[PDB]
Amino acid sequence: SDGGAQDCCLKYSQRKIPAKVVRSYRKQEPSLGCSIPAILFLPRKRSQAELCADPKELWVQQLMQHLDKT
Repeated sequence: SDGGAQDCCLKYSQRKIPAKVVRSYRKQEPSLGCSIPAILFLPRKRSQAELCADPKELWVQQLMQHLDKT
């Protein structure tokens, strides 16, 4: 949105983005923002911004474990 991202989760996973091509994720504060946390995908590529994904998906949940590992 013009000004930033006010609404929780800017985009949803229309494509499947593996933890191989992303380095880390970004957590969405679920207390002040929205009751459900969000997983932001920060890819190795920087052509796009942080893409939010639905973390209830198994693959996103799996990525969390790889991506948290630095």
